[PDB]
This record gives sequence, C-alpha cells and structure tokens, in this order.
Amino acid sequence: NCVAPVAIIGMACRLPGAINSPQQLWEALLRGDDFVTEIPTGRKWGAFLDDPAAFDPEFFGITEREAAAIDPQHRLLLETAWEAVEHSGLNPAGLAGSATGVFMGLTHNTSFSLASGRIAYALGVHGPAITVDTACSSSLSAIHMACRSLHDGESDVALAGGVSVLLEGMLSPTGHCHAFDTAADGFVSAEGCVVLTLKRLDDAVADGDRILAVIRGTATNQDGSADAQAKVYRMALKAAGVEPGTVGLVEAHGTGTPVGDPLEFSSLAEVYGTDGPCALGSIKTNFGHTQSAAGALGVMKAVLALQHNVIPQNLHFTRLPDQMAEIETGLFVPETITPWPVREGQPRRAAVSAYGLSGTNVHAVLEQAPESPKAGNALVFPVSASSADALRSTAQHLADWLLRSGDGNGRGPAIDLGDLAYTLARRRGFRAARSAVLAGDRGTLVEGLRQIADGEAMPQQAVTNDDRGPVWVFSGQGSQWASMGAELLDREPAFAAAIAELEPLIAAESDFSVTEALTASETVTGIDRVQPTIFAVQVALAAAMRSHGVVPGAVIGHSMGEVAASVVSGALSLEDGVKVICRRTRLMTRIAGSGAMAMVELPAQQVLSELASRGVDDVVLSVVASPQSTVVGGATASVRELIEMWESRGVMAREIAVDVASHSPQVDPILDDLIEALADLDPAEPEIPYYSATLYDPRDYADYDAYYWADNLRHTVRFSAAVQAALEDGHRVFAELSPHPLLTHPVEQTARSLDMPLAVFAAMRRQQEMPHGLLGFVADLHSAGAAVDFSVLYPTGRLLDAPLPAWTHSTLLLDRE
Repeated sequence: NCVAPVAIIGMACRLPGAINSPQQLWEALLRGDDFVTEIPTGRKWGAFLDDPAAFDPEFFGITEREAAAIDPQHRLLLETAWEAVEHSGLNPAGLAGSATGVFMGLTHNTSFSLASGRIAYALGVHGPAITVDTACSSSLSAIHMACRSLHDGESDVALAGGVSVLLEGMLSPTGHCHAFDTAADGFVSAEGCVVLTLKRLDDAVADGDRILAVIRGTATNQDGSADAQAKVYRMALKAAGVEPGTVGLVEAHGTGTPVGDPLEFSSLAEVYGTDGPCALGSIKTNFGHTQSAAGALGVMKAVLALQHNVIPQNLHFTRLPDQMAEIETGLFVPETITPWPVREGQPRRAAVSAYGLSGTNVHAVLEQAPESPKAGNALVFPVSASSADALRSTAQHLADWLLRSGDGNGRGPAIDLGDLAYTLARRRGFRAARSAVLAGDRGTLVEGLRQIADGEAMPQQAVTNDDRGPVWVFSGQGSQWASMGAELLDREPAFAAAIAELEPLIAAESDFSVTEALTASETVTGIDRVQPTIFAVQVALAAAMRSHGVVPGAVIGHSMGEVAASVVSGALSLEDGVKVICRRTRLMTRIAGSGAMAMVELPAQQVLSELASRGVDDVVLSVVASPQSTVVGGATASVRELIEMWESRGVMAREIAVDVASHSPQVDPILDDLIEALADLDPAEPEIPYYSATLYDPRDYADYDAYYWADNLRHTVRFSAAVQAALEDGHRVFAELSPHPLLTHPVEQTARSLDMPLAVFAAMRRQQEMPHGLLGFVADLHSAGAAVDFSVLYPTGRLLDAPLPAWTHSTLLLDRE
C-alpha cells in the first residue's frame, strides 16, 4: 500500500560447495545438502567458499597488484553484482549513465562507501552508493534501503546484497544450526555472497523484464534479542499492505540459538500461523550463518520457493522445544519436500527477517511474480568470456546445459534455441574473447560449442567495444567469378531485392541483364558488363547486411568501388550510381587495349622519384594501396621498360592484365565526354563517414559530381591514405564487400606499418559455399566487436537462464597475512 512494490528481476550468488547460481542452489536445497564442514587445511565448524580470493581483475581494468591489495569482500561483490545484472537479462553496458543505486553489506575492519563505489564505477552508473556494517545493523538493511530508494525515486534500478569472508552469540558445539529443534546447540559462521537486482514493479512490467518475485514492503527498527520485535513484522506487513494470514512461508532469522529461537518463534507466533499451516524455514540449516549475506540469501530461498510450488525441507530437525511446542500456531517446520498450503486462488506470499547484534531488526514481505501467459533456419549464438581459457569453459558449460535438458526425467521440454539466441544476443554483455556459433538445431550447436571447448575453434579477440559499425571496403575490378551471385539470390531476400531494383536501371543504361550475369555458368567478362555487375553485388551486399542489423560506421572505395561507396553512404542515389558506373565503362570501351599497368614492390615515394629522375612522364602512379606496394600505369612500352629495369635490379615488378589503363594519361581522351555524360548528377551529403581515395586529402569534402568522377578515373587511387585516416579516427573493423577479397591484405599492411590493431573480413570469396547466406559474415563481425543491432534478427523472445560466462580467475592475496 504505502510503499511502492519492488520487483526482483535478477539475482546471483557465490556460495560454499561451488554453488554459484540460483538454479544450483535450488537443486541443492531439494537434495537437502549440508554445506557445513570442519575448517579447511588451506587457511571448529563452518561453511567456506572454495576460493574467496579468486578474482578477474583484467576484466574490470585493474592491475594484479592493486587487485591483490583490495579487500576480498569487495572483489566478491564486484563479480557477484555483475552476475546479478546479467542474470536480469541486462547488457551491463546498457546501464551506463542510468540512475542505478548500489547497496551492499559487509564487515569493516568520515564515511567512505568504497565497496559500493567500485560496483558503481564498474557499471558507469550514477546514483546512491551506500555500504553498511552488519555489526552496526541488519543484513536486510541494505535491501530495505534499496526498496525505499526505489520508492523515493532516487533510483530506477537497485543492486542490493552482502558478503561474508571469514578471517580465522556463542556457537553450536556440534557444528550445526539445528533450527528451532529441541536440540538448540547454537549457530555456525559461514562465507558467501549474494546480490539482488531490484526495480519498481510498474517499471519492470512496462519494460517487459522477467520478474522472479515482488517485495511488497520492508521495515526496520531499533531495540534499546527482544520480544518487542513483534511490531517490526506489523510495520512491514502494513507497508506491504497484506494480511499475515495469507503468508504461507517464513524464512526466519533461524539462528538456532537457545535464547533467540523461542524468543523469535514467540514473536512470529503473534503474527503468523493464525490460519492455515504457515511453513517456517531457515536456510542456515544448510549454509549456516553467512552474516551480511544471510538476509539476501534468505530472500533468494524465498524467491526460489515462490517460483516453484514446492518448499525445501529444513535440516537437523525432529521436534520443537517443549516450551514452544504447545502453542496453537499453524507454524510447522518442513521435514521433507512440502507442497504450498493455500489453494484459495491467492498469490503465494513469504516473509524474511534478520536481526543485528546492535538491536537493528529488519523484516520483509514477499509475493510471487505476476502471471503472464519454419524450423531448420540457422541462428547466431554469441558466446564470449574475458579470456580464451574462460571461453572454452563457458562453451563447455553451455553445451552441458543444453544436453541436461531435452530429456524425459530432466527438464522435459526442449530448450527453445530461438529464445536462447535472443538471450545471448540481446540479454547479455559481450566480453573480450569471442566466438559465435551458427546452428539450426541442438546437435550442430553442441558440436559448435565442443569445437570451442576442445580448442579446435580459435577465439576472436574483439578490437572494439560494439560502439560503432564496421568499415565497408569497396574494391574494384578483378574479383568476379562464375555464378558469384547465384546462391545469395536464393538465400538472401534483401540481396535479391536490391538486385531486382538494379536490374531495370542497368538494363536501360548498358542493355544487359545483371541478374543473368550473376547466375551465368561463366564469369562475366565484357568491358560493358564487369564493373556494373561488380557494382551491383557491392550495393546488394550492403543492403543485405543492413537487413541483418549491420550498418557501416564508415566506407572506403577503391577506383570504381567509390561508386558503390557513394550509394551506400547516401552521397548518390541508386539511380545516379548506375549512371556513373555504366556511363564510365561505356566510354572506357573506347580506349580498351591502350596502355598497361604493373605492380612494383617499392614505396610510392621511391617510385615517384625514379620516374622523375629518369624523365619518365608517360607513366604515372595509378594505385597506392599499400605502403610497400605501388601500381604504375601509362604507355605500354614505357611500363614494360620500367619493369625490366626493376627486375634486373632485383626488384619485383609484374604487369597486370587490364582492358583499360585507368588512373593514367591513357584515359584523357574520354574525360570531357564523361563530364558531359554526368552533368545531371544530383549528389547529397554522405550520411556515413566517407574516406576518399580520389582527393589528395581523404577527409576533404567530396562533391561526387561529374568532375569528381573524372578525377576518380584519372588520378591516383590513394587507398592506403584513406585506410590510414580511418584508423586514425578510431575504426578497427574493416570488411570488404565484394565477390572476392582484393584489398584485405593491403589494409592489414597499412595497419601494421602504423602499429594499429584491426580485424579484416571478406563478405564473399571465389567458389564460397554459403548455405546460411551472410549470417556467418554477421557472426564474424560481432565477434570482432563491430556494432550489430540484434533486435533486427531477434525482435522478440523469452529470457532464459543460460549459464553466465566463466570468469578468468587468479588467486590474489596480500602476503604476510
């Protein structure tokens, strides 16, 4: 009523016995596992984490030395809190800048809430960052503060939890929390970490999150170990606005102490158990007293108990204490797996409590989450981890998870691969070491994951952080091959649509069918046909990628490639692009067979010097695509003369087979007619960043008019300079849209010369088998870190609890202690 209802959209835990997830916890509670043991010989009873010092510092951008100096408590909160965010189905990168509050509890050794601050900084969120000492308060205090923070609106999302790490009200000499059993030995300390992800219910429902349960209300109180705590329950119930008779479960403090259990059982009897049997449980029978994590851990049990119909049994119980036995309470301790009491069409409700030594008593009232009621095509399954080793473990764990279900006597129904892909692609964060399996069924997906796990498939190290689209590289002539467009025309509707639109346009200009050329049993050959056909594929590829949610962050053209680059960037209409490429080639026909071109293995500046010192002016620099390779062009006799001069000197120089010696003086006699033919162009500003290989400065303003295309044909192809500029502006993923990669190596050579990292890919290659169209290409780009709007491929789907990525853990501890 009074306070706003809070939805629990996600939760994570790091607990003894390698229980590192809600599902693992649920199964453990059903088996009735006792995690209390003797003291380990690594550091009389207690439940301990396998390695509380384990941490993945590089993932958070911290050095090993600093991480070693950081409190192990803080490190556990960081990783556990991160898991709680991803378990909510939230890409943690998406939280940046949001009003996300952080409320953590721990034991401290002029107030600096550093532990919560680390989490806030790691997520790049703004909002309250509060820590609390659970010796000066309760372990539910953080969760209480989080709910009121949401209510007051100072937070829109809230991470709430606690952690306990043992560094060595009396104790149980047997070493067990016997609950409210007549045994009543005492309690036992324990380690653990739990974090809840909270959001206002109305926001959760609106944003379409998966609600685990609802916190209707909470309350805190000061006791100057008391019976007057009876009011604390009423305060919470009043804030929650619910009758206690409707509460069929109470995860009590359940310390198992002689003085506190009857005292607690007595105060609970006043409020709960009036009508119907209300279960009374304590997870401390399983995990002992996890201190600051006990409250959150208790909630996690209640939430899980609310989701399923069953209630997990308490351990170490046989008989109530004779003193508190004769009361007419419906309260009963579960000894086995007990179904949920009420069938009166009321949502299941539970309550949790936790009392501090200082007399701080906190109580919370919960309710179950609101109810909300062809095949064969391949899907992309993004899988990543902070390291190659971690990815192999991750792939293995996901594979086992898939194989665990899909079986009778297991989770009966098969895991929906459509929802899984949706989860991994849209409801998860992406990490450094990446892979992306392509599969249309479970079998091929498992095999794909095995290959990763067994070290057969190698991971891609992302070179950028999914913040920008890739660079489309448009190459020139010479990539064509027989029936190069055939398979994509059948497999990529967007590719076929783009070609279908181009078909009549190119026909009107050049009088031939581009579709026919792309499906012919022989490679396209005619001067009139080759470049327009290549241009068509390039535009079609870009359209197909856009239909998969991949838009370029920039474009770079090479010679004729600049035409498609101009269209894709929006500088020229589709119609004008056709006019340019078609009318160019029609005029270039007039000079076919004149002049020659040759590749020489020298830097452009050296070549330019030798041409000048030798008085050569009928041969010029035609292409500078790499810092160590140059193409010259001009008079046939002069070119072949230079080749021999270089060859005899030990320099590799090889003539290139070309119809037209473009980018040389040989194209002069058609430039005027070209300029006249392109008089009617209507260019616009490019919407995508465009690095020109025509202009003497790749960042300069391009007009894309008649004179620009004249210069594009006549002047040097400065591809290397354009790639350099793109790298300087932060672009890292380069992908060639063409029938076959002609420029991927030149790009690499340019990047290497500048000591610049990058990832280069090819959309198509000669005789490539493409049964899944360009989805493999999409997968590779994402794995490199290129931005991909996965809402296109996966507009809708259900959130699945696929295992969270394995961490890259290294044991970090300060010496001498």
